[PDB]
Amino acid sequence: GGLTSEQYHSQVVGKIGYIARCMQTIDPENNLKKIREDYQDVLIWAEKNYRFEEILEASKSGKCPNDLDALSRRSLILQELLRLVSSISPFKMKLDLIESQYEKMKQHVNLWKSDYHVKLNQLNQLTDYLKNAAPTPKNN
Amino acid sequence: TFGYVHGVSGPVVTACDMAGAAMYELVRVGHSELVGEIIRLEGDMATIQVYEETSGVSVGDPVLRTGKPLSVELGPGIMGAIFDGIQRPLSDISSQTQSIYIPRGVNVSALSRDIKWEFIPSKNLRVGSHITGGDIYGIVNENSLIKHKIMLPPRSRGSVTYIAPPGNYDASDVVLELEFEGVKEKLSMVQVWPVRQVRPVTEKLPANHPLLTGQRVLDALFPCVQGGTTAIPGAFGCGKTVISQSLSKYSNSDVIIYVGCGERGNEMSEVLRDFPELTMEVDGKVESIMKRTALVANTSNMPVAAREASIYTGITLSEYFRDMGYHVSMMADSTSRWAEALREISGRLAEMPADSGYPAYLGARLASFYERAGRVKCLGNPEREGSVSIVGAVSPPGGDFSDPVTSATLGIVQVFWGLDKKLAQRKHFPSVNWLISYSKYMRALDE
Amino acid sequence: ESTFGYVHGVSGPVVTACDMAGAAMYELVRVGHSELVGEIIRLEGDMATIQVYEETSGVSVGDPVLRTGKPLSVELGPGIMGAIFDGIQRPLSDISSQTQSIYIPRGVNVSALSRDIKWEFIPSKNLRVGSHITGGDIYGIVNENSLIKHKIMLPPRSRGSVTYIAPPGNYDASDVVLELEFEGVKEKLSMVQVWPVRQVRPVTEKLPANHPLLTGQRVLDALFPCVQGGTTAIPGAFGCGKTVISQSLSKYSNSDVIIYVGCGERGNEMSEVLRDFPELTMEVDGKVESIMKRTALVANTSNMPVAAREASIYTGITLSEYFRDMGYHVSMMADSTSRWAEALREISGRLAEMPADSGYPAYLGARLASFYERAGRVKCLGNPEREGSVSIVGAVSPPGGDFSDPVTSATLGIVQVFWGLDKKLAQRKHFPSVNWLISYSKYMRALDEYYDKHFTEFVPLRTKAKEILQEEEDLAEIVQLVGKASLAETDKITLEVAKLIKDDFLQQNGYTPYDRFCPFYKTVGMLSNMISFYDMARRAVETTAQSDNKITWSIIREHMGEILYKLSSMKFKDPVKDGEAKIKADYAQLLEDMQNAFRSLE
Amino acid sequence: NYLSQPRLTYKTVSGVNGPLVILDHVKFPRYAEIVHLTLPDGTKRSGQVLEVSGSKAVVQVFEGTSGIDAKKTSCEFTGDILRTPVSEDMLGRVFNGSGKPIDRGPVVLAEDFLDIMGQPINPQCRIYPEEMIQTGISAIDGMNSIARGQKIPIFSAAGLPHNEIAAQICRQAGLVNFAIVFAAMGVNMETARFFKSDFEENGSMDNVCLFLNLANDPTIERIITPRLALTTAEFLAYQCEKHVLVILTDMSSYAEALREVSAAREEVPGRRGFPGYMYTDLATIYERAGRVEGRNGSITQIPILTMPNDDITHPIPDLTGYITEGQIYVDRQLHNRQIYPPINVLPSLSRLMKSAIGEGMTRKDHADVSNQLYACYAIGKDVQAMKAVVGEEALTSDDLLYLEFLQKFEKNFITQGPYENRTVYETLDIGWQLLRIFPKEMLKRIPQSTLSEFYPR
Amino acid sequence: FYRLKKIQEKKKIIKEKSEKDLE
Amino acid sequence: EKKEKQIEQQKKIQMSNLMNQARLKVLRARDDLITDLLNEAKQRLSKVVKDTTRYQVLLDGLVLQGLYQLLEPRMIVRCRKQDFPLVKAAVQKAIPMYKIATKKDVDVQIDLEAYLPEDIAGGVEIYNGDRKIKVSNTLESRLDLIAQQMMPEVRGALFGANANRKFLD
Amino acid sequence: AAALGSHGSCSSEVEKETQEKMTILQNYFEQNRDEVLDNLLAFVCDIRPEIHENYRI
Ligand SMILES: Nc1ncnc2c1ncn2[C@@H]1O[C@H](COP(=O)(O)OP(=O)(O)O)[C@@H](O)[C@H]1O
Repeated sequence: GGLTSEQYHSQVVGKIGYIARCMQTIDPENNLKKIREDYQDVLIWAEKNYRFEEILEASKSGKCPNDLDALSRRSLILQELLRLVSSISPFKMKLDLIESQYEKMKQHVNLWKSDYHVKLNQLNQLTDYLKNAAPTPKNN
Repeated sequence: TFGYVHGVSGPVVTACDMAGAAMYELVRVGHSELVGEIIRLEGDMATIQVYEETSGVSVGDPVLRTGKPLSVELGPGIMGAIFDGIQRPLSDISSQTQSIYIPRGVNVSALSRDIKWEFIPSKNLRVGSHITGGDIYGIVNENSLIKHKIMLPPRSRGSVTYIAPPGNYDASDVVLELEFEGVKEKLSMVQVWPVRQVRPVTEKLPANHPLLTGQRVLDALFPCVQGGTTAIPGAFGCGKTVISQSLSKYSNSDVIIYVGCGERGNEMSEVLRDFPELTMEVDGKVESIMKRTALVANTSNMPVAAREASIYTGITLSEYFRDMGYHVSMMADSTSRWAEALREISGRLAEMPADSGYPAYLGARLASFYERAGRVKCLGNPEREGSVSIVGAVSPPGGDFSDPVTSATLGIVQVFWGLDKKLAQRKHFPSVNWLISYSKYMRALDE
Repeated sequence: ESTFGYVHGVSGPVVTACDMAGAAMYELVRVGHSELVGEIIRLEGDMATIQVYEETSGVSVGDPVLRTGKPLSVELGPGIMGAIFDGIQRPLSDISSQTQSIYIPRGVNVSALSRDIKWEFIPSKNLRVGSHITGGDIYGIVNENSLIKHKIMLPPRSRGSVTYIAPPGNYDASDVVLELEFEGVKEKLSMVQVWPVRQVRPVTEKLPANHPLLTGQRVLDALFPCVQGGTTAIPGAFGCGKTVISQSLSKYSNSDVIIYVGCGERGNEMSEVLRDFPELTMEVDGKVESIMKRTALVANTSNMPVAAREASIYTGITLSEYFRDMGYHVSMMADSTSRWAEALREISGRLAEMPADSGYPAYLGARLASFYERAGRVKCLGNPEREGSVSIVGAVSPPGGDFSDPVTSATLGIVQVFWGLDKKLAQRKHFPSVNWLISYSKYMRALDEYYDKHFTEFVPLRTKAKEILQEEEDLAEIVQLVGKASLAETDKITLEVAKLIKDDFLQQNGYTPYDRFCPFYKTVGMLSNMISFYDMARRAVETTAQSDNKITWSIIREHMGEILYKLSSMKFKDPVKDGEAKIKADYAQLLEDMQNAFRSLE
Repeated sequence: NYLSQPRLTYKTVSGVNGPLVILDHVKFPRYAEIVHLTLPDGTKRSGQVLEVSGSKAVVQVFEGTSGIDAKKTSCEFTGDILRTPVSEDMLGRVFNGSGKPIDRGPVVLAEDFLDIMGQPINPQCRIYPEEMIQTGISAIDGMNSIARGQKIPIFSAAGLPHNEIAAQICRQAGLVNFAIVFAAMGVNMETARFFKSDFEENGSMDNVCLFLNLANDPTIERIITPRLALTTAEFLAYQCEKHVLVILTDMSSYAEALREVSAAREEVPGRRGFPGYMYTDLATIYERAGRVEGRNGSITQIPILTMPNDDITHPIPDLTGYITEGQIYVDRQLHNRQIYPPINVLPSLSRLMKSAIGEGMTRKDHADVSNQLYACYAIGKDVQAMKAVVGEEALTSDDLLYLEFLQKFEKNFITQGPYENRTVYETLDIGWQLLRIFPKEMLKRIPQSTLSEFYPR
Repeated sequence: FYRLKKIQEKKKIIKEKSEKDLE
Repeated sequence: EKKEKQIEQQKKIQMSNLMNQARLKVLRARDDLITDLLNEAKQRLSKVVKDTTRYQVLLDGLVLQGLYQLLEPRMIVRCRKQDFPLVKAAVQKAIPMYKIATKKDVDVQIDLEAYLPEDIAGGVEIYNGDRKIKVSNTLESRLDLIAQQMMPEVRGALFGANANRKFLD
Repeated sequence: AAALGSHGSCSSEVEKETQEKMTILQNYFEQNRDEVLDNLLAFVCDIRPEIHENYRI
């Protein structure tokens, strides 16, 4: 697989900015310290108020982390934790469970193949159906 | 802006003052705005292959350029649509014109304007946020099934200068504004993509999961993978509907696209009559399958370029849904009729014949289409997987597989559900001949 | 006027040039700052169109085009034998020596014959100052090699009174070895003469051809004989044997010299020849010698420039006509006239000339006609009478293997001998893969006058062998729908004998010592035995089928299995180890064994 | 030395027609020079000048002409032909069809720039190839031996496992240091993964270079794809003395690129609409093979091609068959019966087997065994064709033994595991164990001395 | 087909040249 | 047995991909060094342009080199605002040397209506009078042109000669 | 456990060998940088104006 170099580096700086949005959204208080440490190398480039052009130059210059496979794996682990923590919306889970589930995902071979992702997809179908559900016995 | 017609001979229109024009650019010719592609440039002059009948085009008529090659409008409002091969909306042409005819030189916008869609902006985004092509900047609830992921066009990037709040917006409302290199781009829900260009990906993955048809022979003995390339010997005597309807009702693909490649007038109306009435169970509700498909129908007297383009339009739609992280299935109900349209273009371009009178590039035009299948990691940041499965029927005359469109197709597709008139005559539905048929994906599905 | 024009344009091997007013068609030109060799092919005013014999990549508009004033021409003289020349006559050995490169460098101008070598020259002694002389007069011999006494001769255009003939000594191409005067004009000459390759070297008379060209191979010399001075083709699909036959005729024949033209051929064939021909040896006067001493190559391999294939063919026949004028029995191999004709197709397609069949130019027939008609036996020009010859063997390579190919069709229109090979035989590993139905030799009526003097038994044997093979192919069309059982015993004998003729005479394994070469005395002896078996086996049935005591093919087979084994074994007899009398005595014993075995069935 | 003159760039596009852009006003156009084109949207493309005439340069554009514009297109002329940057650092790397890297490594830091067309190897300096390579496959090594420096393609019907045979040869190839250049023209991505994966699985990456042109990549790149591979192979063999094997995959997709370009150019067509020069162009690929005097280097080639509609008389196999040193054939009549590798010996030959065999290379018997196996398999096919008309009741016991030979032969000689490696000496012992099916006297291709040394053992 | 096509191209060239010759 | 083969396969995959990553890291590092040599060359050149003496000699050459590539009767030279006074002297010297070597007159104008960007290190662009053809003589373009052609000499110095390259065919 | 134990070091071996190769690169680089830099500057700054060799009159 491949892309134009401008496309490839644009996707790098995208994934950096998205990892930052996910990290801020899963944790508005910076409680998830061990998780945040495993993204510090990408988070810095979004916590610093850099223009898209400036981070793009830093990506072409190899100063930003720029392996799209590593960024996709690392981004995936983070957002699948974000889906867990967002899915349970009425019941905010404990910090020790969050860092435990993160470690289990980090240790796993491939999250798309994992039963972890299958369970969350089954929850998503069930939850998404409820969002617009009319009053009837099955829906209640 | 526009050039002027300098000469006409059949569908070939030569235009002048076209110094700014580009090869395969899409041009409207005459006071009626007839569609055509620039096939040559010769100075400040351009030669346009006009698609529709040129009768009545005059020297000195306007020749309006579109700033684009042949391209598909992509966006919400695709589900339930019927398109010709060049993305003109046959349902809306019907409802606006109140005519049994397509008027020569339709200019109806492909995605219906004025429909304020329900839009939810992607709640993570802010002014000053970074974004890249394939980022989902909001979701449009176009139908109950298919939550439409609006995404940044693959070539656009930068910082979000504005995003529209939650509300109702039509396809021409500016939902996103972004900036790169000090240049602002205003952006709509409608997205234009060149139809003969592959929508790019993070990576084409190896295909590894069954496209379950719900049909014992098809799922057990000859499995097609999600992302698979496959063919069917679609002919009347074999009962071709047994596969295509079963896939349409039941199969594990989130969206479906149909291309009428260039089908007989009445056989086209069978597709267009039937699918509205078909239904699926979803979450214990019953809903029309038109909630999850679009029919790119073309009768044999649709313009040649529309038939030749129709296959590329259907896959360009299917690739947009693939980039939304959906699994599309694409049916192509006679690749042979598309190859005839391709042969007619080559004949009109006065190009030299190759195998059985087909063009030299038939092999490449088939192969570069079937390679648009597969599973993918999409572009953009939510890491989502998706796929297109291409189910492209073939029609070898007398069943003779040495026919170059059929032979080149069987040289490319990994699965072939060899339907047979001898089984269909005995009502042995699904009528697949297990001696003829095969699948190459068995190894990859072992996981 | 200018001696040089300027390149107007380029398209593949074709160049167009401005400031060419006063050029001539087929004049040589040098194109580009690297002086690429090329030849003018069309004229269009003050502009010429040129065919370039070297890859034109990198030629620019406004590059010089030096007109030479000369047509495409070969230097003939000492230093040809054992050489390998490229298609335009440059010796690859000196190109390699001067440049140390694994590749031929484009635009190289290595002189065609090595002018630094001092050759030994003997003047003819008859000639002296004031003597009359004419074109084709042998004015001296150069001892070029241990084999080839190189008869130096006055060029065909030249004539006059001898002003000076050089004494016996050592000389090179710059030395005035001879000087004439004619019409009051002096003319200095040296042992190297230029000749235009597209022009036929004249002769006193083209003689009728009446002596066989003994090839290396049983099937060729028996059933489809070539003649010295004969025109021949070897049409065959890929992988049939056509190169191995051309090799075998070159390795093993009575041709006094061979010119071998690698026209568009796979490159390993040239390396095979240069690897094998210095090692392989003939014998003369009780001295063994390397066959390279009688051979010259003109290479132009398949990846070398397309245009140079024309020049390669014309170079090969120009050399061959020169060695013919010395009185040598030349043979010329051409590894494919179709790959030559593909050069004519390419130039036509660049010039935009109208094609005949399959894209070939309409003059293809005339090009081939004016090639093969350069063969023959000839009374040479000039004072001493000589009977030279050129025998031409064009190994046509029909696209798809199909003999309906226009080059095959035009070739078989001209040539008197057609050795049609067949992929069915090559798939069976039946080599040489000659199809003995479709092949023919028109010279047989002239060669019957030779066979009647030296091999009086042969004409009956050739006739019966051809008939037996024909009858088996007639029977086969029935067997393929009825099986082997229904045939009469005479017809079973015909079928089995034809299988013995096919498997143990027509086949010949040229990569094994016993089949590497097969003299005529071995060839006729095998026929005499196989046909004696046929006549006696047929006679034994016909003599007894009038009664219950009927002899049959199976009775013969089961009583004579050792004689059938001896018959099949005859190919293994080897002239390198076995004397002629020893092979003959073994074959005479087999004839006596057959007679006594058949007398034991009566 | 370097070209010191600064580059011209032209906007004088006098026209566009198919894959051709026609510049005008060009200062001294150079035939076959490379142009770099910038389109109005800023897309970069490349092209080669196919004709020059006065001020005009007809440039063929590799990425195609879609989007070229008569005013807003900038054509930079590099003033020189196309040169491949080469270095030994290209082993362990992957390149697209135009020679840009796709392994996420940097561009090729050249040890030199070589003309992509190569140079014609001088017939006097070409060594005749004769040292044997074992492929490990019995149907090759026993009856179609490949010499070090030979070019010998694998023909196949469409959808046969030709990729697996070519992969297995890369795994198992050796003499009785080495490197591979693998190229594929118009390969589907499902098959591109197989090839790249197999070299990674075998640990071969450190001595293989891959050129991938995928089936959707711009079809003109297929013309340069094998030329880039060869230009790398020429650097590695002829300058670095590596023992190189070049694999060229679907020369049919190369020939299709010639047919498409030929249609666009309007060349004189030969058979099936291929250009009349298809033989020369295929020779410009295939003849860049063999050993060269004074160099320990060697380019072996094993091209692969899908025979269209299985037709051996098709121009692609047919012209390849003329140029290449015999051919290795794969057949549905083996593959349908699950006989992997499905190599059919009968149409197969290797021209260099007539030298890369015998003492110092292989056992003495090899030539004789091969010829007798050919005779018995051929007669076996002929009696099978008789049985199909008249039934086995018409065959003799000898004919029935040739039919039983054809069965035992396919089941043991041709049949071999995808990772099973067999020596030539092992293959000949299998050959004799099959020849022992007949009485000694029937072995008409083998001399009495070879029978006496090997038949009873 | 190829012969008829090349003839048609030569005719178009001759027509274009014949119009240019009016200048 | 299948599970054992899967474990061995997982080992082979991991043992493999590490070597590929290492080979690529080495390649990237080599290219980054060569790239930084070119970056230092761009810096050295960006010092040289501050000396108006050597920079006049450069512009005298670069302008005339442009004229000799285009060979038209009319041309336009484009430069930065700071270059213009030196370019005027360069054009005034170059027109003589052009007419001498070409044997023909030329009209040359400097594009003071539309300068080069201030980001350009220095040197010039030249155009035909219709602006439809151009030649590049900006100092960064000269560096890239020669530096790319000299990459073999650069490699042969910065990483030494390849010991295996025994022949130069 | 045998597979995991072998993976538990080989990454450090290839990384160390990479850092060794990076040091070898850095060494040959610094030993030649200034010479190469001066040579490219010289080749770039010596302009050598030329008319194309095909020019006429
Ligand atoms: N007379 C022969 N004896 C033995 N082997 C032969 C003979 N003739 C042909 N062959 C075998 O067949 C191969 C193919 O024939 P060849 O002459 O090389 O091909 P082509 O006809 O295309 O030039 C030869 O290289 C050799 O291996």
